[PDB]
Amino acid sequence: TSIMAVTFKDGVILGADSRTTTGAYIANRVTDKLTRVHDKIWCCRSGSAADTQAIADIVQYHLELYTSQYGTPSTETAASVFKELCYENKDNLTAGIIVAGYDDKNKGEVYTIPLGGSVHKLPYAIAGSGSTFIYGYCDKNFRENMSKEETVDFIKHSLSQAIKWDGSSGGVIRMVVLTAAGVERLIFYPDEYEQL
Amino acid sequence: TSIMAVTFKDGVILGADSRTTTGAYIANRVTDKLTRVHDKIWCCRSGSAADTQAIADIVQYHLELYTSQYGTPSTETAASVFKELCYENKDNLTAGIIVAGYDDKNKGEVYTIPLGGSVHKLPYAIAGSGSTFIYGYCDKNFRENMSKEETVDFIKHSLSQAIKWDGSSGGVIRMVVLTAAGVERLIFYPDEYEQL
Amino acid sequence: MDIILGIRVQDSVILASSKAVTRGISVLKDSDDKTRQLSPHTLMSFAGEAGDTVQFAEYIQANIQLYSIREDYELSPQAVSSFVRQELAKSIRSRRPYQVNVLIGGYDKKKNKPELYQIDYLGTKVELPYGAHGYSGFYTFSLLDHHYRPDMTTEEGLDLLKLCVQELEKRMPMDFKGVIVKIVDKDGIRQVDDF
Amino acid sequence: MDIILGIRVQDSVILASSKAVTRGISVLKDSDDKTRQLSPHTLMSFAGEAGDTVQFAEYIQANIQLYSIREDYELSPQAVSSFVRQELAKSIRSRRPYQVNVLIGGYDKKKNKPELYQIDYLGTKVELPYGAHGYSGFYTFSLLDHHYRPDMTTEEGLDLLKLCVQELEKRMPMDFKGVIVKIVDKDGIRQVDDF
Amino acid sequence: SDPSSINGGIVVAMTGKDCVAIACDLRLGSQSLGVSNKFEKIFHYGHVFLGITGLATDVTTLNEMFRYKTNLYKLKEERAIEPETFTQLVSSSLYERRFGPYFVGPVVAGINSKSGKPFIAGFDLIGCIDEAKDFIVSGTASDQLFGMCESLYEPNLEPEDLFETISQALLNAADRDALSGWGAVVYIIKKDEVVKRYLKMRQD
Amino acid sequence: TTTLAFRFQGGIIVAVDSRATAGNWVASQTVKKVIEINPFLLGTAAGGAADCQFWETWLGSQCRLHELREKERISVAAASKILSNLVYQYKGAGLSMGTMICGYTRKEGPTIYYVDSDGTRLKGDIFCVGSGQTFAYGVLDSNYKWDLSVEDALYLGKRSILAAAHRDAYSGGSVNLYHVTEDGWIYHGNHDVGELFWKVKEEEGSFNNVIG
Amino acid sequence: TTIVGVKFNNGVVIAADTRSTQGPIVADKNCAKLHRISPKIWCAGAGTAADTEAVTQLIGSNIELHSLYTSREPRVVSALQMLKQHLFKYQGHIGAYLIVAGVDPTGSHLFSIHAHGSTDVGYYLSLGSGSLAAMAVLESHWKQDLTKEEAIKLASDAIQAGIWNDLGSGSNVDVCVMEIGKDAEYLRNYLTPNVREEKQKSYKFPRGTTAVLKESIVNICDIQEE
Amino acid sequence: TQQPIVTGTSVISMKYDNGVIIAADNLGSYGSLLRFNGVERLIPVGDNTVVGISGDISDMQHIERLLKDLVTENAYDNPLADAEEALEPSYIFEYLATVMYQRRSKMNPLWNAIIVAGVQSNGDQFLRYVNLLGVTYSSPTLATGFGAHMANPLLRKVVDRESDIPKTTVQVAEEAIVNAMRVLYYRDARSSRNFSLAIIDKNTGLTFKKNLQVENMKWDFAKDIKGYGTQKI
Amino acid sequence: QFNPYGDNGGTILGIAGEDFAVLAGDTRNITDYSINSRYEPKVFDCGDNIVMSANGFAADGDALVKRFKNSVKWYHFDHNDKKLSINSAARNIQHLLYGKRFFPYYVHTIIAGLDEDGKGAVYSFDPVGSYEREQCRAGGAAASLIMPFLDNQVNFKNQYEPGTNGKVKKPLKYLSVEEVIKLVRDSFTSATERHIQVGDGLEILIVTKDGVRKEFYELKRD
Ligand SMILES: *[B]([O])([O])[C]([C][C]([C])[C])[N]C(=O)[C]([C]C1=[C][C]=[C][C]=[C]1)[N]C(=O)C1=[C]N=[C][C]=N1
Ligand SMILES: *[B]([O])([O])[C]([C][C]([C])[C])[N]C(=O)[C]([C]C1=[C][C]=[C][C]=[C]1)[N]C(=O)C1=[C]N=[C][C]=N1
Ligand SMILES: *[B]([O])([O])[C]([C][C]([C])[C])[N]C(=O)[C]([C]C1=[C][C]=[C][C]=[C]1)[N]C(=O)C1=[C]N=[C][C]=N1
Ligand SMILES: *[B]([O])([O])[C]([C][C]([C])[C])[N]C(=O)[C]([C]C1=[C][C]=[C][C]=[C]1)[N]C(=O)C1=[C]N=[C][C]=N1
Ligand SMILES: [Cl-]
Ligand SMILES: [Cl-]
Ligand SMILES: [Mg+2]
Ligand SMILES: [Mg+2]
Ligand SMILES: [Mg+2]
Ligand SMILES: [Mg+2]
Ligand SMILES: [Mg+2]
Repeated sequence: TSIMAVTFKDGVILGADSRTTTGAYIANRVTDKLTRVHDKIWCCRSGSAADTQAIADIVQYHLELYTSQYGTPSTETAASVFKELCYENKDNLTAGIIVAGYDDKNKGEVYTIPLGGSVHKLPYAIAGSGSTFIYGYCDKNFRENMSKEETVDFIKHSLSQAIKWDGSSGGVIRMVVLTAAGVERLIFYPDEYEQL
Repeated sequence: TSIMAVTFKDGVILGADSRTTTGAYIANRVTDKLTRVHDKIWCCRSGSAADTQAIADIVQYHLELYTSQYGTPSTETAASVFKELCYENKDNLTAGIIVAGYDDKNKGEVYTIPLGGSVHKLPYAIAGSGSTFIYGYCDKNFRENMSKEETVDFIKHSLSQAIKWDGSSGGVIRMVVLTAAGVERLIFYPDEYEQL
Repeated sequence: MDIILGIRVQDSVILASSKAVTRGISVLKDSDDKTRQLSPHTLMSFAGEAGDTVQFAEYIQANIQLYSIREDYELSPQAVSSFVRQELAKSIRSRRPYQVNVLIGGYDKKKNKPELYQIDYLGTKVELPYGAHGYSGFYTFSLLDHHYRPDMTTEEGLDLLKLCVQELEKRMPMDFKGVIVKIVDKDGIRQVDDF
Repeated sequence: MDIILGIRVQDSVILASSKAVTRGISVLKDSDDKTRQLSPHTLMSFAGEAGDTVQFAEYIQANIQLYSIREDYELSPQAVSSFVRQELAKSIRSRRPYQVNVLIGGYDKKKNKPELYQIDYLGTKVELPYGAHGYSGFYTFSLLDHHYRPDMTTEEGLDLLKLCVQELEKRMPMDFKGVIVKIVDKDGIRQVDDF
Repeated sequence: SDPSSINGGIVVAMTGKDCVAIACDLRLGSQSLGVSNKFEKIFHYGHVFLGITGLATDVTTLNEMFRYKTNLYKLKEERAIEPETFTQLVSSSLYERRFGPYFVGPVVAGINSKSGKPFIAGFDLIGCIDEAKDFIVSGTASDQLFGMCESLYEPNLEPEDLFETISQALLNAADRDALSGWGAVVYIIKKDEVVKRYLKMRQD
Repeated sequence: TTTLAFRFQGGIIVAVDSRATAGNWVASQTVKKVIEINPFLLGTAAGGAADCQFWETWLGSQCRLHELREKERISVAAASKILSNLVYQYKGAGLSMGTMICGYTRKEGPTIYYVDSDGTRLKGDIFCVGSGQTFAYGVLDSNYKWDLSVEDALYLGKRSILAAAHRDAYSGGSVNLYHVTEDGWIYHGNHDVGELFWKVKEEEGSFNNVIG
Repeated sequence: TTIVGVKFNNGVVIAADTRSTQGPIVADKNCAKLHRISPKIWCAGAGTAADTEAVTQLIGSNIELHSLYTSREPRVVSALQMLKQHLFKYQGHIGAYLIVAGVDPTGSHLFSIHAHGSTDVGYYLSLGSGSLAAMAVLESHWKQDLTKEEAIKLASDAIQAGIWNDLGSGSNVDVCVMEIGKDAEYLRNYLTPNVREEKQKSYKFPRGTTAVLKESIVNICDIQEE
Repeated sequence: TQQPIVTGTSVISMKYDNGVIIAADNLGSYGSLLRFNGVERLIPVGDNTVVGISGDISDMQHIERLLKDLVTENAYDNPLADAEEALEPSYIFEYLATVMYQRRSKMNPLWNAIIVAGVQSNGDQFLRYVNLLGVTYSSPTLATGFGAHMANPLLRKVVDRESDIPKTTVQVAEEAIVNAMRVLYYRDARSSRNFSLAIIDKNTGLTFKKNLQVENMKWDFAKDIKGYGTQKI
Repeated sequence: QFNPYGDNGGTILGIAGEDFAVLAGDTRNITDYSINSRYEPKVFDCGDNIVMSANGFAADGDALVKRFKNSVKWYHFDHNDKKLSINSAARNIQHLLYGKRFFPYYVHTIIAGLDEDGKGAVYSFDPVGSYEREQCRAGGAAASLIMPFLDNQVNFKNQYEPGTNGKVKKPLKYLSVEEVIKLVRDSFTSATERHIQVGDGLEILIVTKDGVRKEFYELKRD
C-alpha cells in the first residue's frame, strides 16, 4: 500500500494506490483507499482492509452524530476519534491511517496515525508498505505552500516510485482534492504515471 | 548500512556510510566499509562485518595470486570470485556486497551481489538497510555518463537521505573514485551533508 | 486409582475394586474402598484422578439419597445411571472436568433383574454383562468372553472373578494390593470379607 | 529393569535382583536373572534401558574372561570395577551411551575380604558396605543404616535382605515378582534357590 | 485425541422406489479396546429416523436432546415432525454450538407422510446440510462407504433389493475399518411399515 | 497384531493373526506373520511389517550360511542372537520389531526366544507379542499345562488368537497355526475368523455376550 | 469453490459451482451455493458451508423484519453492512466468504465480503479456491456495457474455468440473474457438463445374499385405542 | 536446506501445430521489494531448446552455468556437434531432472521450478516440467507458480487435449501466451510489465523476442469505483 | 524448513486373473488443488512381461521405476539373458525400497504379471519394502474407496447363496479378462466421482502369455 496526504496553499490533497493483496495474489486491482468520514474530512487507509473499514465506518458515524448536535467538526476532532479507536484497541487492530481535512479557519491539515495509535500533525504524511521507498524523494522534493498543479505532480511522482518498487502497491493512482471550492476526484492510469 | 556504487563518464565511484551497530549501540562511528581487493577493484560491504571481512580477505588473496600468474584481472572476474564464495556458502553467510572496478578496455563497471549469491551487472547499485529509503530518489535522479562532480553530488545527496532515515546508517560519508587518473579518497562530514 | 471390574450374573451384580492407593513412588494405603452405596440396591465403584473420584462419588451419593427421601422411593439402576451420565456429560465441557470413570451395579426390584452399567468420564454409557475401566479390560475381557455365561450363579461369578484377578496379578506391572469384592442382589449390598 | 540390591558382610557379598521383565503394560517374564559371572569370584548385577543392559554385561564378561585366559589369573574386584567404570565413563560421551547401572560384588582372594562396588551409567564408582540402584535405595538404605553391622554373618545378611525385600513389596507400586539372590565368597558364587 | 475417532462407528442411508433405508454398525470402543457390541446408533422420533456417528457421549446426548425437542414439537403442533422439518431442527441445534461443537456426524432418513416422497440428509458436526438424492454416509469408514455406495447404488430400487445393496455397502466398508463392525443393523422404511434386520458379520 | 508361542510336552505351538493396518484403515487381512526360516526354525512378526519381513528373511540367509560353514544345524540361541545383535546396531534409528524365534534342536530341546528392536532378548516358555497380546495372555495363562496333547495345545493357541482378534481392533483376519516338533514344524492351516468365531461360539458355548 | 458476480446493462448476475469437499473427498456433488437473502438480493458463499448458510439466514431474517418495519424493499447496502459488521465482530472465526448482489430502488449492486469483515466494490468479482481460474477468464473477456446474454455467458464460463482447473470446484453451474424492474430468475443447474457415464455392470444382488440373525416389526405408530 | 532470496515468478508455455512457445517476465524480486528489473529468465540452449526458470535467481545462474558448460562438453571430440549429435531438448531436460532430484535427496535443493521447451530431431514438440523436489510432468500447456493457477486455465481453452495441437496455429498460440502475461500482470503482486518470449518452430527455428511489454490494458472502469460499499462521493 | 516430500495424488489398481493380470491407473497428476497434467503415464512396461507402478510422490515413483528397469537390464547381463520371474522381481524391489529405510521412497508400489506356472500374479508393497502376493489390490489416494468394492465383487465377501440364508457362501468362480476390465472401469468411475485427485483418464495394461497390451478410457475432467 502506498498512501500520502499533502497540504498546500489552497488546502490539502490525499493520494493512494488501488492494490489489495492476499499474499502475492492481487485480490482487487481497482480498490478505493481514499474514504470519506465527512464532507471535507477524508482519510487514507493502510493495513488490514477489514480493520480500517470498520474503524472508518465507526468514525463516520461519530462525526455524523457530532454534526447533528454541534455543527461541522474540525479535522483535529476527526483525528482524535480515529486515535481513540486505534489506541484503545491497539492489541486487536492492524491499521495505519492518515487523516486529512479542510477547514476555512484552519485551512488544510494532515494528521497521521501509525500502528501504536499515536497522533502526529504534519505538513505532509506518507504511509503504507510502499512509503519506505520514497522517504528520500519526498523529503527532498516537498515544499510548503505549493500550488494545486505542483502538489498533484508531487503526489503523482511520489506514488509512481512507491508503486514501481513495492509489490504490495499498484494499479491506478487515486487522488482527492480538498479546498474551499469543493471536492474533486482525480485518477491516473499506469500508461500515464509509469513513463514519468 | 548505506552503500552504493555509480558508473560515470570517466569511470566509477563507490560510496558508503561509517556506522557499525550492535543492536542500537554504535560499536564504531568511523568505520571504513569501502575496501580494496585490487588496485582499481574495490567493494562496498554490508551485512555481517566478520563475514564480509573474511570474504574480502579471501578475494584479495585470490586476485593477488591471479595477478602473479595471469596479470591484472577484470572487474567481472573479481565479481565471480565474490559470487563463488557467497553462493557456495550461502547457508552460513550474511553478506551483501557491491563490487566496483575500472578497466581501460571496459571502463567503469558495477556488480551487485545480494544475500542469495546471485550476480547483477548494473549502471549503478544500492544496498544495505538504508538503501530502501532511496530507491525512489536514486531512480529519479540517476543519469548515464555523468561527470565526476555530478556523480559525487548524486552519491552525497543519496547517502545523506539514507543516513537521515536509517538508524543503522550514520557518521561520515566515505567515497572512493576509480578512474584512469588513479584512486582518490573523499570524505564528507555531518555538518556538510546534513544541511543538503 | 487403578483397577475396577464388574460382572452381571443370573440374580446379582458383582463389583471388584483394588485396595491400593499410590501417590508417586509409595503405596500410602492398601485397604482403600473405591465404592459408594447410592441406594440400598445400587452400588457405584469409581476410578480416575486423585480427589475428583471421591468428590464426584459422594456428590452423586448425596443427590440420590436426597431423591430417596423426597419421594420415599428408590430409583431404578437405569434411572440412576442416566443421572450419573448426564452429570459427566455436563462435566466434560466445564472449566475443569471431573476426571472420573465409574461402574454402576444395581438390582432392579421392579423387573427382578441385575443390571451393570459402564460410564466413562466423557459420559459414555453402556449396559453390559461384564465391564471394566482402564487397562483392566485388556486382560479380563478375553477370559470373560470365554467363560462368562448369562446364567451363572453368584458362586460361579465369584470363581470367574478370581480367575480375572489371578490373571491381573500375573501380568499387570502395578501391585494393586488385591481387591474388595461386593455383591448386589435382591436382598441389598454385602461385602465378601475373604477374597 | 527395576530393583538391584547389594550388601557386603563379614566374609561375603550378597546380591539381590528382581525377576520381572515388563514391556509397557505386560510382564513378559517373571524368572529373569539380571546378573553375569565375570570371573569365579566376581559377580555383576545390572539394570537400565532394555537391550543395553545385557549387551553391556556380556561385553564386560567377554573382556574379563579374555583377560583371565591371557594371564591365567583372576583380576581383583577393585581392578574389574575400575575397568567397568572406565568403559561407562568412555560411554557417556559417545554418540549413543550405554544406559546401564551396575553393582559389582566380588571376593578378593589376596586380601581375603568381600568387596561391593556401585557404578552408575555416568561412570560414578563408589565402594560401599551396602548399595542399590534406582528407586530401591529410597526404601532400603534407612533399614540398612539401622540394622547393618559390618561383622554380620551371611545368614544375618540374608535376614536383613529379607527385611529389605519385604519393605519393597509393601511400599513400591511395581510388582517386581520377587528377587534372585546370589552369594559371593571365598568358595565362589552360588544361588539361594529358596527366597 | 481426535474426538471423532475415539469410539468409532458408521452410518449409511439410501433412497429407493417409494422407500428409504438407513443402517449402522454396533461397535463402541475406547480406541483399540472393543467395549460394546450392542451400541446402536440409529434412533427414531415418530416416523423420522436419525443415525449419529462420532463421539459416543454426544451421540447419546443428542438423541436425548432431539427426543426432548420432538416431544415438545408434537404437543404444540399436534402432529409428528416431518423429515424436512427435523433436518432444519438438527442444523439449528448443531450451529448454536458453533465454537464448542458436538463431535458427531448425523444422518436423517424418512418418508414424508403427506407427499409420500423419500428423503435423506447428512450433516457435518456444526450444522451444514447435505441433501442428496441417492445416498448419505458418515463415520470413521466414510471413505470406504463412499466407494461402496458410488459403485453399488442404482436409483429406483425395490425395498427388498435396496436391503441387499445397503447391507453389502455397510458390511464391506466396515471390514476395511478397524474401529467399525462388531455387528450391524438395517432399517427398511416404507410409508406405513418399517422392518428392522440384524446382520451376521465377522466379529473382529 | 497378536502373536503367541508356548512350550509344551509335544513341542511348541505358534499362532498368529493376519491383520495389517495404517491408522484405522485395514490395509490387509491376509498377512503372513510367521516366517519359515528353515524346516526347524520359525519367526513371528509384530510391529513394522517391512522391518520384520526384511530382517527375518535376512536371518534365514545367515542361518543357511552357518550350517554351510559349520556342517550343523544352527541353535535357536545362536539364531536369535544374530537377529538381536543386528537390531542393536540400529538401536535409536527407529526400527520397530517384536518377534519370537521358535525352534527345536537336540542340545536345546524346544526353545523360544523373544527378540525385540530395543535389543531385548529373552528365553521363555510362554510369550505373547503385539497390540492384542494382553487378550491372548488371559486365555493362555488360565488353560496352560505342560501335559497338553498336540490336538488340545493347537486349539488353545487358535482360541487365544481368536480372543484377541475379537477385542483388539488392530488384530483379526485369520489365524495361522504351526506346530514345532522333534522332526520340524508342521503347518496347520489358515482359519478365517469370520467363520471360526461362529463355529467356536456354537460348539464351545462361549461369547454368550454376542448374539448369533 | 468457484463463485462469481458480473454486472451488466440493466442488472447483475451471480454464479457458482456445486461441489462441497471434506479434505480430498467430495461430500456433495450437487451442492447449492446460491443463497437468497431477500427476493431480489442473492449471495454466493465460499469457505465453511455451515457459516455461509447460517450468516445468510440470520441477515436474511433480519432484512425481512427490517423490510416489514420500514415498508420498503430491502437494499443491498443494508445486507452488506449487516454482514460485514457481524463477521468483523467474530474476527474471522465465522468462515464466510460472500459475493453479495441484487437490485433495489437505488439500482443494481455487486459487492464481495470476506470473513474478517472487509468489503469491496466491482463490476466483476470472484471468490474461493477457483477464483484465480475464474478471474483469469473475467480479466480476458470482460468489457463495459455487457448485455444480459453476454453476462450470463461470461459468468458461467468463469465458473467452468474453476470446475475444470480447480480440484476444489466441480460438477454443475448454478446461476441467478437479477435484472432491474423484473423478478430475479434462479437458474438451478444452468449447465450440467459432468453427468456420469453408464456403468459397465449392474450390482443388484440376488435376494437372500445377506445373512440375517433376527427380524422384527418396528412400532412407529402411537399408542393405540381399545 | 535454505530459503530463496532473490526470486523469479511465473514461467508459462504451450504447444502448437509446428512447435512450442514459452515466456517469462524480467523481474528479480527481493521479498516484497521489486529489486532487479532487467533479469533474463529464458535461457536458450543451441537453436532447438529454451529453458525457462522460476524461483531462486542465484540457483538459476548456477543452472545457467551448468547448461553453458553442457554445450561446451558436448562439443568435445564430437564432429557432429552441430548436426546429428547436437543437444536435444530431451537430453537437456533429463540432465536437469537428474540434478534436481539428486539435490533434493541431499537435503540441499536448487530452489527452482523449470520448464524445458523445444523441438526434437524428428520435429516432435518437447515440453516438460521439473522442480526443486525432482517432480516431473508433461502437458500440452505448462506453467509455474501463479501461472499454474491463472495461465493454464486460459491456455487450456486453446489446447484442451492432444488432438487440439495440430488445430492450433502459431498466431493463435502466441496471442494466448501474450494475453496470459497481461492477466498475470493484473493479478500477480510479484510480476512486471516487461517480459521475454521465445518460439521454437520446426520450420522457422528459434525466435527469441526481448523487451516485450504488456499492452491493451483495461483500467478506465476504475474511475467509477468509489468507497467500499456505502460511499457515493 | 525444506520438505523433501510431496503428494502427486493419483490411484492405481491391480487384479490377477486365472491366466492373465491387469495393472490400471489414472493419468491425472496434481499438487495441492491444481492439475499438473491430465495425461501423465503412471503404469509402465518394465520388460520380461512385468508391469509396474509406484504411486504417491512422483519423483520417488519415477526414481524407483527407473532403478527397477535398470535392475532388469543388469539381471540379463549378469545371468545369461534369463527371464526375471515375477517373484524374483518382487524380492528385488523389497531391497530397493528397504535400502532407503531411513529416508524412504514415499510410494505405494504394485507390480503385475504371470508366475512361473502361467497363472496371473499381483504383488503389493508398502513404502519401506514389505510385500505380499495378492489376488487384488488398489493403491494410492482413492485406495480406501476401491478396495472394499473389490473385496465384495472379486472375492464375493459377505455374499451368500439365496434360500440357504447365511449357511452356504457364494462360490468363488473365476473372472474373465472382459469381466475384470468392467470392474476396473466401474472402480475408477466411482472413485472419480468422490475423490478430487482422481480423473481425466484411465490407462490399463493387460498382461498375458502373448505379451503386454494397452487400453485407454476417458474419465471426468472436473
Ligand atoms: B495495503 O497493502 O496496506 C492494503 C491497504 C488496505 C486498506 C486495502 N492492505 C492490504 O492489501 C491487506 C494486506 C496487507 C498488505 C500489506 C500490509 C498490511 C496488510 N489486505 C487485506 O486486508 C485483505 C486481503 N485480501 C482480502 C481481504 N483483505
Ligand atoms: B551495516 O549496518 O549493514 C553494517 C555493515 C558492516 C559491514 C559494517 N553491518 C553492521 O553494522 C552489523 C549489524 C548489522 C546491521 C544491519 C544489517 C546487518 C547487520 N554489525 C556487525 O556485524 C557487528 C556489530 N558489532 C560488532 C561486530 N560486528
Ligand atoms: B501388527 O499389528 O503389529 C502388524 C504386524 C505387521 C507385521 C503386519 N503391524 C501393523 O499392522 C503395522 C501397524 C501397526 C499397528 C499396531 C501396532 C504396531 C504397528 N502396519 C504396518 O507395518 C503396515 C505395513 N504396510 C502397510 C500398512 N501398515
Ligand atoms: B468451497 O470449496 O469453498 C466450498 C464452499 C461451501 C460453502 C459449499 N467449501 C466447502 O465445501 C468446505 C471446505 C471446507 C473443508 C474443511 C473445513 C472448512 C471448509 N466444506 C464444508 O464446509 C463441508 C465439509 N464437509 C461436510 C460439510 N461441509
Ligand atoms: Cl478496502
Ligand atoms: Cl568493517
Ligand atoms: Mg542515522
Ligand atoms: Mg552411583
Ligand atoms: Mg548379527
Ligand atoms: Mg478386532
Ligand atoms: Mg475441478
